[PDB]
Amino acid sequence: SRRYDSRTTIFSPEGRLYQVEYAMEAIGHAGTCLGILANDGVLLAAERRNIHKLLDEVFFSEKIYKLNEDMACSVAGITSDANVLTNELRLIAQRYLLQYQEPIPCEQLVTALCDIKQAYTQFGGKRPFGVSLLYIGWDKHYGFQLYQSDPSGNYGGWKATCIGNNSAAAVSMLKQDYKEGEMTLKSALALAIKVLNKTMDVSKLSAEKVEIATLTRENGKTVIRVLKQKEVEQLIKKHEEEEAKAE
Amino acid sequence: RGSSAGFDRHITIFSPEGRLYQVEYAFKAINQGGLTSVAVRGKDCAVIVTQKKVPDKLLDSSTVTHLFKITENIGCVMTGMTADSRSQVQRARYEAANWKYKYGYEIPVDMLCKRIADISQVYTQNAEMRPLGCCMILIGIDEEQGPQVYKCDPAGYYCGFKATAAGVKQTESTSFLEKKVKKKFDWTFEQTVETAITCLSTVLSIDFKPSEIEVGVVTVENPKFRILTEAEIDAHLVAL
Amino acid sequence: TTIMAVQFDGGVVLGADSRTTTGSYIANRVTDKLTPIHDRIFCCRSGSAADTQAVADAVTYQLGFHSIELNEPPLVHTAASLFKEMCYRYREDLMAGIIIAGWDPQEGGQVYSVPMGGMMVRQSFAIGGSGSSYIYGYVDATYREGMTKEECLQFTANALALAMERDGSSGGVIRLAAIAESGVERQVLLGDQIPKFAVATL
Amino acid sequence: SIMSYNGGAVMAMKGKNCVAIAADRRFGIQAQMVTTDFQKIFPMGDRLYIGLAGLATDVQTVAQRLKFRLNLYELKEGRQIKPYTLMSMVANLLYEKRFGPYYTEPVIAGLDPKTFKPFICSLDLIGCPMVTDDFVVSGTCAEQMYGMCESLWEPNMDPDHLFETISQAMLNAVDRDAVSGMGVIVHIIEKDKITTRTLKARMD
Amino acid sequence: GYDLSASTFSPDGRVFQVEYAMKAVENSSTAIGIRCKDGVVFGVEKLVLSKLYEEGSNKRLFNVDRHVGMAVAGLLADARSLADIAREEASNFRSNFGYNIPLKHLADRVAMYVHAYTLYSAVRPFGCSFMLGSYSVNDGAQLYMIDPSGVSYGYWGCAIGKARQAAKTEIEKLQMKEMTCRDIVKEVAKIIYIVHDEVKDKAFELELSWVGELTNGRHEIVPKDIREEAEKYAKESLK
Amino acid sequence: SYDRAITVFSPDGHLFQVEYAQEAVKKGSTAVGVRGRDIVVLGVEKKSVAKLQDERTVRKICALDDNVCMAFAGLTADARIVINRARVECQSHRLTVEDPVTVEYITRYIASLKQRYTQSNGRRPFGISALIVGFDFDGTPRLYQTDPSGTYHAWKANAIGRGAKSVREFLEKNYTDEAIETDDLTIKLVIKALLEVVQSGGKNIELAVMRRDQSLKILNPEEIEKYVAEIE
Amino acid sequence: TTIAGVVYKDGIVLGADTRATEGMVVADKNCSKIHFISPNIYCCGAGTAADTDMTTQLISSNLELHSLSTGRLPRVVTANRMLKQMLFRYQGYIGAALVLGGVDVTGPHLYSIYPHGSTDKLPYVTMGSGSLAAMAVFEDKFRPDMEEEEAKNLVSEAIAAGIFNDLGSGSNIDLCVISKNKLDFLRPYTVPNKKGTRLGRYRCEKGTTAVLTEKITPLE
Amino acid sequence: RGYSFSLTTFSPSGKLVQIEYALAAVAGGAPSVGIKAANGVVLATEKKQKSILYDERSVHKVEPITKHIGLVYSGMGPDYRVLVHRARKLAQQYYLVYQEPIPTAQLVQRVASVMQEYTQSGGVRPFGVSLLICGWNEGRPYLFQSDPSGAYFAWKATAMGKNYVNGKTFLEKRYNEDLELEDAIHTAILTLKESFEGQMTEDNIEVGICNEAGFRRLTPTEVKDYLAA
Amino acid sequence: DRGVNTFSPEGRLFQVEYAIEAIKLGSTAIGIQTSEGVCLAVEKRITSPLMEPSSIEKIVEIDAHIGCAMSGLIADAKTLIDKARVETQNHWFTYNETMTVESVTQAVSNLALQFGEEDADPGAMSRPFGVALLFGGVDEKGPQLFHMDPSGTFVQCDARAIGSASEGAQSSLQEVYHKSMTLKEAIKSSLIILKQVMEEKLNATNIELATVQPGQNFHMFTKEELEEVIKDI
Repeated sequence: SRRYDSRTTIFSPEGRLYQVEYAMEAIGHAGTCLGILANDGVLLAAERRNIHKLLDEVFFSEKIYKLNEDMACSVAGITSDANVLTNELRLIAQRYLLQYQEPIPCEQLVTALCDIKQAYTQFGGKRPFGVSLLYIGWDKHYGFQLYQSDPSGNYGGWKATCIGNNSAAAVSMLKQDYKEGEMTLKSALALAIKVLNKTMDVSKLSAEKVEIATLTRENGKTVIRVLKQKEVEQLIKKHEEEEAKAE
Repeated sequence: RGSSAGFDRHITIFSPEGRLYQVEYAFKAINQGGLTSVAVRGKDCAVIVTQKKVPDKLLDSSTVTHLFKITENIGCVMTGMTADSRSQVQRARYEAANWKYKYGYEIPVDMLCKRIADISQVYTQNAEMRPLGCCMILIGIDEEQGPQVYKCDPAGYYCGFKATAAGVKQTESTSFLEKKVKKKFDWTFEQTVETAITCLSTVLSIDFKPSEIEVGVVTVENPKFRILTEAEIDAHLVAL
Repeated sequence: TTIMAVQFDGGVVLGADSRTTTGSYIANRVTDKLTPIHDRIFCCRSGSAADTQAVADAVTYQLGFHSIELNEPPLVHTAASLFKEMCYRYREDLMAGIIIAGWDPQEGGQVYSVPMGGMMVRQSFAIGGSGSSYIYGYVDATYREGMTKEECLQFTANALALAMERDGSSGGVIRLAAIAESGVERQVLLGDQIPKFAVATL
Repeated sequence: SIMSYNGGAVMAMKGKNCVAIAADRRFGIQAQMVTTDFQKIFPMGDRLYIGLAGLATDVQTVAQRLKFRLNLYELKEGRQIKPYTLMSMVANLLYEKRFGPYYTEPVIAGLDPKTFKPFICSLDLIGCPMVTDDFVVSGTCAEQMYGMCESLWEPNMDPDHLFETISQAMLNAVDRDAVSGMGVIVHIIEKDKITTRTLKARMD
Repeated sequence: GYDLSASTFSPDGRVFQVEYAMKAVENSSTAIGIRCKDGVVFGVEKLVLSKLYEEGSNKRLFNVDRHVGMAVAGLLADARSLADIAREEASNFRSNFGYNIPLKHLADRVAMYVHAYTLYSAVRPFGCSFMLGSYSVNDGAQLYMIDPSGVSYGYWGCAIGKARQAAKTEIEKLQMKEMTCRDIVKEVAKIIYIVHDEVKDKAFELELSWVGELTNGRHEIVPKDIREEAEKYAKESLK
Repeated sequence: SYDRAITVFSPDGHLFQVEYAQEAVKKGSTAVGVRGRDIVVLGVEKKSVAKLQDERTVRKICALDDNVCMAFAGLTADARIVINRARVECQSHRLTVEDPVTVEYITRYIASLKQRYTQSNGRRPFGISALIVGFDFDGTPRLYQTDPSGTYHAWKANAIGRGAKSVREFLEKNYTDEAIETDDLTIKLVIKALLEVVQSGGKNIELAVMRRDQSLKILNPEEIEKYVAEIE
Repeated sequence: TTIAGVVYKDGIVLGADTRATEGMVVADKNCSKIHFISPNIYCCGAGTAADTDMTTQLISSNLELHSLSTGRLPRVVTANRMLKQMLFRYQGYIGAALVLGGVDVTGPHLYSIYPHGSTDKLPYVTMGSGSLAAMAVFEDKFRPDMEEEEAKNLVSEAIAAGIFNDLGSGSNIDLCVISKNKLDFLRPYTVPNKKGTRLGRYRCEKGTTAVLTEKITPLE
Repeated sequence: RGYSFSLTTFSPSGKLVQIEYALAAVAGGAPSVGIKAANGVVLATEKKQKSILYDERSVHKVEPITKHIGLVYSGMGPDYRVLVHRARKLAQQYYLVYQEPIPTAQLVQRVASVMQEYTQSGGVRPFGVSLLICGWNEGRPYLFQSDPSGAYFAWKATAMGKNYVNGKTFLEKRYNEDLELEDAIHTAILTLKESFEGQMTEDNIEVGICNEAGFRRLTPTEVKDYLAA
Repeated sequence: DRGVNTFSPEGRLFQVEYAIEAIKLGSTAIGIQTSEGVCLAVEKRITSPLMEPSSIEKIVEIDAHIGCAMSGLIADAKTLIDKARVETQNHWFTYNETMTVESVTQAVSNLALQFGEEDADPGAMSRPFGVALLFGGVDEKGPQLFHMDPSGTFVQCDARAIGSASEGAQSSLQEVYHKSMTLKEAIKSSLIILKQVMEEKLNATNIELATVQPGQNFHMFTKEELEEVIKDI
């Protein structure tokens, strides 16, 4: 029926897609998630939203969702639509392995999800996935990589980027304290906590409000390791003290 | 009170207070027929009694009925839109025969009201279709649980009852007949028919004739669903 | 298998053996090949047991749903038509030789044989099964128009006993069923209740 | 007999707190070998291996269809699979194409990832699971190593006795089979380590 | 805006697209049918619009099976559609059960086809009521009528059309339960002429069809020798 | 299946969704292609460099085949569907013809696909234009431009994206046989046209040149500043 | 394969062997051929063992759907009719040869279910390749309404008659007693025959097998 | 023929308002409380029928999925049942593949993925149902909440329904991490007492527990024993 | 607000009524049927000087004996003139004869009004075609010329102008046409009328001319051939 339809996949008279641009504002009030590329790894630093006192600790993370042996993602937006996307990336990552017996290159996995995301913005009459989501990974062709994928279906490779709440303030801080070709992993963990203080409105960090995962190579095998609570509490205290030695 | 924003008035989507504004209108569609059905279960019996308004002299009154025989052992009374009524009866008669074909035993009243209500939920969640403006009251005798009186509604809610009413005087005959679920058992024997008739007689203030109502019974001694004849109803109507 | 139905004035008398063979091994010797399709309509099943049990369950579903809509006890011709439409659509898949007998208030005790292929004829008596071939001369010799209920019970028993004697695929007990206006009176003839016939001497 | 096209022989044996799995190395056509390094044992876990014999296109296909489904399983369920559950995963995979079956009869062998309880299994070509506590065989020389492992197997073997048993039962079977041989690889799966020994066999 | 679809109730629980579709029947001329002791007699006041139409165009009495007839009233293209539906149901019954379809069952199979278009926005309700009538030796005379909502009731007399209420009063004073079919035809033609307006709608051709015991249960048009002997009888009591 | 007419006609005979998809092209980054004698040069105008792009994967000059490469302007995600479906058709054409495509063939495939979503049910038009450059087997250079309407034309020089009304006014007064003579002078004709549109200025463009066999290569950032210093 | 069932006074006794052959060579010494369907219905399985696994597991899951939907104990006529309507649908191409049996609220019921989809409700049935040996014991010694001890001794004598007479049966006797109250799934009810005692010892010493290469990868 | 367009779309503020309105259907429902103890999870809800005529032993709000997973709702009654019969079907589709009882987290991931689909598929409204789902797998107790969006959350203890915000503050005071199951049933009943409006009896509530013996809902004889304390 | 298959109160079927208004924005095309051949002449409407004018193919071959002239939305024509070309080859495949000019017009105009949005196909037209087509060729009946309005209404014309300046060029075609003029006099008459109606200066770059004779096939004029005709005007 034409009366009840909302026309989710039409153009604005200015040339815009409303439901895409309205899905972009669902993400700007989601959990702040950032990613930093280093010379020996890529990290993810998601600000945890579900920080209630009566929550349990079931499965490995809250907003990471490892995709592959060699690459993981991190989501911000609609929590439920991200679970549908991350099952789909795991299928694409395993259909490439079934078809080629090599792990999926990370740019080819982001491209294939962004084709599914574009297809809901052009035909079908459905709402788009209100999930922008980061990507960290390793592959043979370019090594460590970092991607971001908006609900429009367009993606980009980044050295440092941020999605979620206060992403615009987080990007500008990553424009100045990031150095290209000069970031180690331990330097990038400290840059992650530095950005997650001026972009979270609370007084400080406590490591129950963040989740960090790093991706490195160890003897020819990619390891994806969510940092534990004490490993981030040492990084918070290494920045909560060093800020006192700079004023 | 009740807010509204969008097409909450027309399709089964949520009101801003989450009400299903369109499903609540199918309950108003039950009162459009102007009729009231009363159901009550005893200890060894379950009785349905409904009004029989043949408003035209030229109607064949043998066809003007709201009692329906779903299986040999399950009876029905319908209240609401009479065309939506007959559709849900044929779907209940069909779903009760697939049970016997697939599972080899007669369907309970438990699982026939559950399946018909699961059909009615689909109408309340798909926008392409309206709910059926009618409610079904099923009676029967289970093996272990005994007499059962179950009613499904246009929302998809199918709860079990000691005694049910439906239609126009539903609230006046639930508030009445819940006072007879007092000290023991609403006279839980074969003259729960007299409980069913005087409930419908009070809220209508009618003091019915022999052929102004129609009565359907099940019993434990007779688990088959029977429709009482007007000579059998007048044997009960003259007793009160 | 040896199945049989004889019509009398006021109802029908059914009859079957009880032997199901898997080759020349008797897999079951107490089968009930008289499947009730409704309250006054049975069928007798000959042929593939997986085929005749699936057709009889399908028609019991189709006839019981037919009677619940029409609010009338169904016709024996209506039941036999549902068997005919079943095993004519699927005549190259369903090896099922059926005979339908029953009683209805309209036209009384009726017998319909639906053999393999899916034709349907009303007959005053009909036999079917592998052992039916052995008693065509006997049922054509001593059938008489106007037998009573107990006179058709003796006739169906004598014809099934003569076919159980000559067929390896027939045996066990004789299952009789008399369907009338009042109801169904089933009985099992076992052991020394099967009619005995003399073999030659010397 | 289409499962004798490429030949092959896989055998898995249970010990005390350790399992062993073994296969031959021959890839072949009806009587012609092509390589002597053909993989028939695949790592379906930390300490859990599947071994596939039969038609070599299905030895490669089913091992890739299982690696497809197991990596979906290990990402979604967030844990490693238990060896009983892999058995039901293979039994679903082989039965889903029942009419027109995968011509492989796989054996699995592994340790319970939280008990270290030994587990060996064998499946038919349409996925009928066989859990035993002694030994499972599969391949062209099944009868050669049924009777060979009926004599040499002892209950509660050490890992060093288990290696000397499964390797004397593979060598004596595939040297009595024409289309099996060209080497034997053996995996001893224990709680602390996986030891893999290829061993000197007759190359005829 | 509670009346643009059949999948929408009103706030007082009414489906207006069904109730608008029965205004279309009320804008059609009156067709009556009377069930008597020997059978069922139909009668249609068939308004002939132009003089240019042939006598028999836009026929309102249908044969849906060889024992069942159908008098329609309303949107005529929808009526010929449902006549084909009632023919298919009567055909499929004999191809699946082997005997003539009962009028109770045929009326319920067609009314549930009409009801199926009162539920969705993808379709509209039918713009026609229609009576069905048959005779059997076993089942006797039967007359059912199906509304655009899809409700089917049995009648001794139904009077769908413009002058619905005015014709029901003429059928109610008739005592059809003891009268024979050749006496009802003389009365159906009386009721058609007394409800016809000789001012608003000018020209009209009477169509009559029985089904009864005198035809061995076949439905057919009343012959012109009996039709003209009832139109003459109807004008003589119209005065 | 969602079957609803999205692109419909309006009074005065306009397709609004086609017109509104062309407004999505005018909000995109500016792409310029000119056609020389034995050289075709595509250049896009990177709006922001931001010092944090991995610039390898936001390049707006793709490569359809070995002889055909295109540059787009508009919705970047809609282009990647068009770029990939043109690459499949360039390989099906080698499968059935045993020859590389002509530049007008894959332009007809892209334009008829772009027309198809302006007339099919349940689809919006592509919000892209495409400057397609290439070489025939004869060696004639080609330059084409598709629109969201599905219309395609050949061009000596063309510009799509934002500011393209001013870049095309530039190229219509500076495209001659003398500026299209040297292969290096043809490359500076795109860079001079882009620097009229880049409102921040500098070496913030991307540009790819395709000559004949020994085919397409995208120019490096310091290899582009050598031309911008030669036009300072 | 030798599977059997019987109906005693107030319950039902199922029995099976434990041999699974890959042709004429014994694969499984200890195959479990009595299968769970519901807490009151088990099913013995013969014929194609992969078919009887993947058929009884589906009817068990369908009755797990059906039971806690209805909220009551399932019936044996329901398990029959799911089985026979599925096996008729595949037209005998799946070889499920079944001795469905159990006790519902209507009593003890036992069915034999043939792979083409025919069923039969008897007080005693046997199926399998050693079924004809096991019917000979039941046609000899069955009487109606026996005790549990009399009926377990009869099914175990019938399964053992299939064991010692059929080449495709042996190695153990499984029992399953189902009554209105209890559920006795007796997995080695009888060991009629065991392996002979090895008179020698053939264990190889460490070093008897030559190796070519050797990898050791330790585990975390 | 079925509508093929999403009835849930993004609002200009970036919100899926049909999901946000289906949460309002949940927050008007009857209160449901789940508490994960150290050896069990208790699920309790207010089963308060409208009249005396309603059979309390007829329909159930605490429903078992498997032998080891049960769940309870706040929100709409009939939308729960379509969702609780698919949950019972997803649990057996796992069991046919893996021959292992389904993990409680994996059932919640499959149920919430269904509930996500009716926020994006054509012509359907979301469910007006939240779910407290319990289960015992791998020696650990589990408690999950499945929101109408399709998002799931593991909870130590939480509450839905009417006065859920007042009730969830009551959980944060009287929840010890090292309780037993028998001490968590009393604290779950007390949360249903913090907003009940009446005198709660054995028929006015419904309690379901899940320990290592599996899932079961408590008999009304067993509910009366816990109401004495 | 309203669907694509909706009649006006005047009974005009709105979307076709607006697809006719789309043609009045396209360039002017002229056809003249003489007894010695038909001629098809169209304005190219050069937008930019950098646009190569050899790509503005507003006249196409349908078969060797039929050529078509289009105006309106040129992208919409390419699905109609490809269905025109396949239908002539399917007619040649089955019947070994050239298809007549009327029946190619009849087959293409059956695709007009074959749109909708209610299960008309899995891939169906959402909207009508925004084109008018002038088919012109020589069949066994001789030279013929047909018009193909978006309503699927096809009509044989002796002379017909379509496009933005049709009302005013059709007034000029009715004055100068007669039933015995020559193809040389029709080519020349199709350019005096293009001179009245074009905005730019008429040269051999911004026009496109093609004729179909009974002897020769369809052919389109070259740059050298058009220069002779423009000097005669």
